[PDB]
Amino acid sequence: PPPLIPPPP
Amino acid sequence: GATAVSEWTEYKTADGKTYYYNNRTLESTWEKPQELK
Repeated sequence: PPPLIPPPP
Repeated sequence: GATAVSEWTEYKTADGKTYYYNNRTLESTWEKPQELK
Protein backbone atom coordinates (compact mmCIF):
# COMPACT_ATOMS: atom_id res chain seq x y z
CA PRO A 1 0.00 0.00 0.00
CA PRO A 2 1.38 3.46 -0.90
CA PRO A 3 2.24 6.21 1.61
CA LEU A 4 0.70 9.65 1.37
CA ILE A 5 3.25 12.37 0.71
CA PRO A 6 3.96 15.12 3.28
CA PRO A 7 3.48 18.66 1.91
CA PRO A 8 6.43 21.00 1.25
CA PRO A 9 6.66 24.29 3.21
CA GLY B 1 33.77 9.64 -1.09
CA ALA B 2 30.87 11.96 -0.42
CA THR B 3 27.50 10.31 0.09
CA ALA B 4 25.47 11.59 -2.85
CA VAL B 5 21.81 12.50 -2.46
CA SER B 6 19.78 10.07 -4.54
CA GLU B 7 18.00 6.74 -4.24
CA TRP B 8 14.71 7.56 -5.90
CA THR B 9 12.08 4.93 -6.53
CA GLU B 10 8.69 4.98 -8.04
CA TYR B 11 5.57 5.16 -5.94
CA LYS B 12 2.23 5.34 -7.70
CA THR B 13 -0.69 6.78 -5.78
CA ALA B 14 -4.34 6.02 -6.57
CA ASP B 15 -4.75 9.31 -8.47
CA GLY B 16 -2.16 8.16 -11.01
CA LYS B 17 0.65 10.30 -9.66
CA THR B 18 4.27 9.35 -10.21
CA TYR B 19 5.75 10.25 -6.86
CA TYR B 20 9.20 9.38 -5.57
CA TYR B 21 10.11 7.61 -2.40
CA ASN B 22 13.38 8.82 -1.02
CA ASN B 23 15.43 5.85 0.08
CA ARG B 24 18.17 8.38 0.81
CA THR B 25 17.06 9.11 4.37
CA LEU B 26 13.54 7.65 4.12
CA GLU B 27 11.52 10.55 2.70
CA SER B 28 8.71 11.18 0.26
CA THR B 29 8.61 13.53 -2.78
CA TRP B 30 5.77 14.30 -5.20
CA GLU B 31 7.64 15.28 -8.34
CA LYS B 32 11.33 15.53 -9.35
CA PRO B 33 13.88 16.17 -6.56
CA GLN B 34 16.74 18.70 -6.77
CA GLU B 35 19.53 16.38 -7.86
CA LEU B 36 17.12 14.19 -9.76
CA LYS B 37 16.79 16.20 -12.96
